[PDB]
Amino acid sequence: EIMDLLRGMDARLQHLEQKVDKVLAQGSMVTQIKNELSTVKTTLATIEGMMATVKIMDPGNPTGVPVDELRRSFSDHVTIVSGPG
Amino acid sequence: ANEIMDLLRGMDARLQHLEQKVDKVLAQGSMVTQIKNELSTVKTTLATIEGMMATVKIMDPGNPTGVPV
Amino acid sequence: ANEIMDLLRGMDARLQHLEQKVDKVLAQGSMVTQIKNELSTVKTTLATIEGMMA
Amino acid sequence: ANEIMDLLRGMDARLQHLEQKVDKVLAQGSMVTQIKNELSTVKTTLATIE
Amino acid sequence: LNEILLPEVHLNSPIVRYKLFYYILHGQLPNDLEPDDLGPLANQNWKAIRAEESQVHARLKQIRVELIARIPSLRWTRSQREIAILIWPRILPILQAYDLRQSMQLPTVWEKLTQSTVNLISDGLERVVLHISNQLTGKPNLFTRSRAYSIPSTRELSQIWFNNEWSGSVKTWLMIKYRMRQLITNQKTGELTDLVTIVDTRSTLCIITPELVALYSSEHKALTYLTFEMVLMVTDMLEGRLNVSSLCTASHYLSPLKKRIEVLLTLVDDLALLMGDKVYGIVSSLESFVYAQLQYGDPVIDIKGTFYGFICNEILDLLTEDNIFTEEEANKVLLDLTSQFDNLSPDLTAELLCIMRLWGHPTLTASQAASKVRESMCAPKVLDFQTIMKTLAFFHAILINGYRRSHNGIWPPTTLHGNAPKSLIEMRHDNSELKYEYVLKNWKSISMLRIHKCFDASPDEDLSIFMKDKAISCPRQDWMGVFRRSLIKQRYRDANRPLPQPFNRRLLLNFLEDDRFDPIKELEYVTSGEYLRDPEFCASYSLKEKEIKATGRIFAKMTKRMRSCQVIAESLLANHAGKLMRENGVVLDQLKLTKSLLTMNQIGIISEHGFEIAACFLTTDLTKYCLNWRYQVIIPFARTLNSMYGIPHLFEWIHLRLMRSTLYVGDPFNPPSDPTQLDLDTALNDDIFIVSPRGGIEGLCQKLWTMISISTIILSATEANTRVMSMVQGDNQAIAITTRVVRSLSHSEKKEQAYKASKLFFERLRANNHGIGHHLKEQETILSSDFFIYSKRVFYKGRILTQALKNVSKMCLTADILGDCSQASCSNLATTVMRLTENGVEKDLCYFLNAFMTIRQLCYDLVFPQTKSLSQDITNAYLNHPILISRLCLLPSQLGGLNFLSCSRLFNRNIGDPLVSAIADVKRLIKAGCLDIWVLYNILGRRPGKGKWSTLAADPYTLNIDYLVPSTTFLKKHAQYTLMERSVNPMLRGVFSENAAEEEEELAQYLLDREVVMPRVAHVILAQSSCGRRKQIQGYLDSTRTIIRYSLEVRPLSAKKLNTVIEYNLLYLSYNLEIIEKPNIVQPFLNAINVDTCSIDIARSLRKLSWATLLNGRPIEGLETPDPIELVHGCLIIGSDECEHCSSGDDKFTWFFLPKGIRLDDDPASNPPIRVPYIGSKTDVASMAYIKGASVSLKSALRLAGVYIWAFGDTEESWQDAYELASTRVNLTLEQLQSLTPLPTSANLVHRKFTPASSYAFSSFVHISNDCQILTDSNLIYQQVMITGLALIETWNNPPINFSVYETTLHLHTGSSCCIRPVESCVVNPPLLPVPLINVPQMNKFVYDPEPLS
Ligand SMILES: [Zn+2]
Ligand SMILES: [Zn+2]
Repeated sequence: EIMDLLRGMDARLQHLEQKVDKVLAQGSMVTQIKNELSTVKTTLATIEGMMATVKIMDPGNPTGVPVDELRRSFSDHVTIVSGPG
Repeated sequence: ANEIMDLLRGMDARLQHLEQKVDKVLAQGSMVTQIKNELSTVKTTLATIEGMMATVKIMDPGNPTGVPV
Repeated sequence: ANEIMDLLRGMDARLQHLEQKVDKVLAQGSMVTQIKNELSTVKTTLATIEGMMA
Repeated sequence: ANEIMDLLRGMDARLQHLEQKVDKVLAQGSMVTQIKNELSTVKTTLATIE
Repeated sequence: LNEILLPEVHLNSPIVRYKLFYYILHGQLPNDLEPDDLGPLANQNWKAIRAEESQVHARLKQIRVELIARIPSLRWTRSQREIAILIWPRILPILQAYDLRQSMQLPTVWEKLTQSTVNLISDGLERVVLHISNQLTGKPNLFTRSRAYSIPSTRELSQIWFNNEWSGSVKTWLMIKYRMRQLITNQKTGELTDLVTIVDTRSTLCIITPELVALYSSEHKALTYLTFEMVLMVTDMLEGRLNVSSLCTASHYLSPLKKRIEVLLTLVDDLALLMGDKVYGIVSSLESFVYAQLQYGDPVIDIKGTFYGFICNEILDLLTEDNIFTEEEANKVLLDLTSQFDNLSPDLTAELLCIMRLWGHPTLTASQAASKVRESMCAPKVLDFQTIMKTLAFFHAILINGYRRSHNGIWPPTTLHGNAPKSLIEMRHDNSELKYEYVLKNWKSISMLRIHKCFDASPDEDLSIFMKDKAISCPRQDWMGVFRRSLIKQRYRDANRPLPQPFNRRLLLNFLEDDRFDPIKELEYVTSGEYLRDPEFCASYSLKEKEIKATGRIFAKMTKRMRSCQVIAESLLANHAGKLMRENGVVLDQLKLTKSLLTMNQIGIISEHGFEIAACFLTTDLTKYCLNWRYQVIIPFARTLNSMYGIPHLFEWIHLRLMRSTLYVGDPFNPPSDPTQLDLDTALNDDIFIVSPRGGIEGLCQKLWTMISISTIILSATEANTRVMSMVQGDNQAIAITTRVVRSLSHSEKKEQAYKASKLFFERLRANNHGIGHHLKEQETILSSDFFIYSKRVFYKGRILTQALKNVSKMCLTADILGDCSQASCSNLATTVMRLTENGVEKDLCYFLNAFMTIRQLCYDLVFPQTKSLSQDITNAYLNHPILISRLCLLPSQLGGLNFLSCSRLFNRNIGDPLVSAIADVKRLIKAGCLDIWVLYNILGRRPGKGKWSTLAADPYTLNIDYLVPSTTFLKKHAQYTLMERSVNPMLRGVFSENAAEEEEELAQYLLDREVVMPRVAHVILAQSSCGRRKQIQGYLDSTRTIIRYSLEVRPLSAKKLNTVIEYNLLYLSYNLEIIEKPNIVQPFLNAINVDTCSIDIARSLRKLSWATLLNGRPIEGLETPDPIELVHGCLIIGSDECEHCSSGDDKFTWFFLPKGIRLDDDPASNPPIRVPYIGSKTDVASMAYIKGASVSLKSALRLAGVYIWAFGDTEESWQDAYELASTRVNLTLEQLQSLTPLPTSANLVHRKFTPASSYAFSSFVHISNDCQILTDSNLIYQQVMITGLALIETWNNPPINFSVYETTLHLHTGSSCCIRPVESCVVNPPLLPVPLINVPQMNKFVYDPEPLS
């Protein structure tokens, strides 16, 4: 019995040792993401910043082209969500 | 006999090692704490950006905008 | 025999510790799945704005 | 004693079980790759805007 | 019929240059017009045009032949003649030359009659004023303290009005206008004969036709042609010039201005001859320069002279654009112009706003007007998203804070965006006020928050909006129907297309004539998207009258459906969303409005009696923003308003439709220059076309624009961390920048610190308004440490300056209203005289002026008869006896005269009972000597007129004396009745009833044929009944000239009526002949009434005798109210004086105190503390239960029910007479009505733009105390007493006086007086009649509500 007591205690042990090994790497992948996501956070800043400073221009009709030609817009009220929704 | 007690001796010591290994395994978790907390911001800024771009498309004079409900 | 029983009692303790520590590993699993679910939303909305942008 | 012999059996089984779920822990790696690809695509897409 | 539908008396239409060009080219009249001047008219085939309009060419050829005959040199071509042909803006410096003095006798007879009539009462008017002064102050110098100089009596006023400059010119142009209007009437009626008039005065040859007048002066050798509109324009201007110059000559307050004004006129007149149509630009600069001059006197160095210098640089630019004047000449002219504005008091400088309309108006061309709106619109405009989101975030914050403070302190239904932080979530959950400090930060969550449906607004909420006439444009096709047929006939002849169908339909008529009209379906024009696909849509502008600035010279008209949607949207915004913000202090109630304005202007005036508060005021003009509004800057606000109202797409309409339609300026005499462009879609952005306007239109969607500007103002205030109180209104906003300074600091340093604090807010506001895309220039923004501008009136150091000359400039000799009765004109003159009293001019002068001008009007109407009468017996009896004219003009209107201004009206605006005040005034005149006591006896003994039970109840305080109702009001009523009987609209289904008049009579008999007759309660109950609601709905109709014309056309007046309308003035004079001619034999007991008898007693007796036929001796109760002057026996205590009343028994008085050392326009520390004066107290219930959301039909029922009980009785029969009456407008049961009815105790019985009652100069330092008085009639009496005391203190120190070297006290004792009496009412009264069969509109929602309670 005592043999049984110890013989398999060890095999699993090995297995658990093995699993542990596997567990180790995962954590590295982890630190890497942490840093990858930190870089992503820095990048998000510039984009949002630039979008904040944006120019919206209404071309208007300086040319004076007939409205017939100027009619290039949907005449259908369309439902699109904004902000919340 | 005496060997067995020793075998157990090692048995326990090794078990005590698992502990050590397990520890580092655990600590790694903290890194997570931060990732979750931060991801929060990532989401806040992302959404704001989403609203911005969405609004600009809505602004387009050419296509009429319908509001749900 | 008494010393052996003490040792025996001790590992029990050690076991307990193994149990308590690994449980926390399970705990770490909670967020990792949750944040995993979170990030999922992100990958979605990201592509969502993609078309709008183009 | 013989009691403890059986005792660890349960606790090691727990180990076994713990080792059962742990294996699932690995799947996260799948996501990690997906989110890495997703931010690479966002940077490439912000490049357009810029 | 043509004798009612007369040509206009004054200017109500824009001056069209091409109309004059058409009339002079049509007859080949001599001219030196260059080819470019004619514009499109030069290419017209004028031979074909002359072939048609044969009568018009006959007349024009005749006048041309006569010009050639009298002056041969006009034949000479190439301008080799010395005669110069000039147009309107160039005839300015010569109009005095045209005299026509000889060969014209009517103006002379008019002047002599007015002189003779005035000479018989001037002495009496002076005695009246003296007696008023003695009985209101105890001293005889109440009105003469400021001037004592010269005290102008009525005789002096008439002399200086008839002997001033412009007097001969005014008489000449009045004769010209009279002749021309006779000619227009004759041409309409189709006489075809003698329609040319040739006065042929020496050195002034004038030929008049129904179309135009040729005037030639030999002294200057100048000939001009004037159309009818321009003739009305010239005569109105010249009357304004006469009035301003006279008033300046008379009033010692406006004396220093006189010479200056004259100089200014001359200079601009000469400038006109050099410039022409552009000189008005200089005039439009002067209206700004006045403010600059005020800004020249501010303590702050950095803000002194900026506006002055900039306006001077603009005037130089204007003088040097055409190179008429070199730089040296331009500088002189500028110096001459400015020297007239210097060395004047602040209100005299502000008084110079009268001269804007003293030089007339520019001749308008459609192309030039279209150019300005084409440059403003259709132009690229940059906008900043952030600025737009930040202002949307503050918009949402204000809307959330507005739903709260209302709706029981809870947030509106709102969904929070994914960014909203934990803090905003908590705030939503706890329904807490959003701090603007919070809102400034986190804007990325305060915006992006949907205020889901919050209001249950219905398009049919208000009925008054649908029944107001608005101009409607013709469909897109047939859009040239506006132009004259002659001009476009040829163009369409070469196009092989049919002639357009002319458009005349009106919006009100089209609504009224619709079998099926549902506002929920009318809005489906906009909600469903049909407005974008509708090919018959067309919007067009039309030139605006009485405008001298390029912007605002055109107003727009749209199609019927799109106008209906616009009015529904505006009503929806005003009813629900607009109430939710108050950051702006503008309110519908004028009293609180001026209270808020006065507090704003007195923010920084703190005295000595630590930190003090300082104010810097910033006024910006908002005229050009309407054209600068773009879709991007209104889309999110429109998108949240739509959510809040539940509609998917109602707003955002103005811009969306305008991008896709070509607008144009519609003038009948201004056709398109190119005869090949005959469709609107293809039009180019030139001439009169505006292709794809991207901006909004004036008035349209104004609520949303004001809402956004309020949001931007709050945003800028929060950014700069400065407290302000905006006053945003349409076209002008005022902001009172508030800061905290050191109390011990010097006044100049205090304002310097205030300006330094205001600089940051001004910069932020400029940046914010630029972000939403409306650039702010130096013209629009005016920064002062002393004053701001609201509703064209300035608020200078705790005062509103006078600007009385502007009011006197619009005082002419006839009212435009169709009837043209003498009563109407005299009422208009009286109203302008009241405005003059309120605007600082001497009250004695105002009273004499009112008497003089009422005399002047009647004499003018007698000697210039509008309609020819076969029998001239009445007009001869009046012309040959000026005593009759004086007696009738001095007689109060309520007694049958034309004196619509009472002595009490000089002091207090609120009157109460007009017949008590009228009796007081007639007593005064009798005791002075103006009128005789036999006139009063005749009025008492006058035979009762033709009155019905409805006539006593509809208008209480009125006698049963015929012809007190002007023909005008009759015409309005006839138009309203004709249109409603013709109305077929579903909303107006049950409103009209053929039995309306007899139902009114029966209900009025029910309420009044009782033991005691109480006309006030009858009026309230009628107006609250179903029949009264129907009358109110019928009265909502506009009753405009065009509407009156339509009504007379489709429903012709009968022959007798036609005559009684035509000869109303003659019948009125004949009716009054019985009381103002000789002492008539009267009943004897009338010897009891004396001039010493209290007015109230005489009023009671007169009402008892006048309605004797109706009431059979029963007395009238509930009407009489003491006259304000006769109730108070004042006494002014100066120095060692003491009050006689107080010292002799009397103990009831209203104490007024004015301190010593008040020097206006000086350091606020020196003068005593300032405060908002008593400007009046409006209506201010604890019913057994407060029903909220009660319909208009329910609150009405509970007030009727209530007043019946407080008045007729508290019994159960009395109750069965209130439940039935309320049942005509509600479906409540007896128990619910009884319990929901408010308290039937002390029923107020109250029932029925920016004009301040006074300058509030010395009234802001006064102390009031009614501690020695008893104290809802008594409340009104004591409020009137306080207002009278305030007016007395103000008139003691007239605007000429700017200092108080002594402390004054007024006691104004009201006790010891005849007028005060005990009040007894609420006695039980049976109905003495069965309940009339009241036909009720059960289905109609606006009259009856089937479910008034949930
Ligand atoms: Zn006294
Ligand atoms: Zn009295």
